[PDB]
Amino acid sequence: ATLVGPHGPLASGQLAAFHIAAPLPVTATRWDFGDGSAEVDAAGPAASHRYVLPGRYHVTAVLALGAGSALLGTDVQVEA
Repeated sequence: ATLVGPHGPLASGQLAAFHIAAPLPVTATRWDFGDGSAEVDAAGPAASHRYVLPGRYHVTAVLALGAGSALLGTDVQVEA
């Protein structure tokens, strides 16, 4: 799936907003922030990252269509 992670500046304590693109009919996805919130039960092909510490972060996602899925893996760099 495509890693669409739209957001403005990512300073310590920012809410980035992500979204995956591939399994058109997405009703649920599972991201992985790792910023305190590891597993991420998001709806459809969309979610958002809540970064609160100044440093770097790693992102991943699992698409769930019921009979199909997708693997996501983005990167993040939050400052302060």
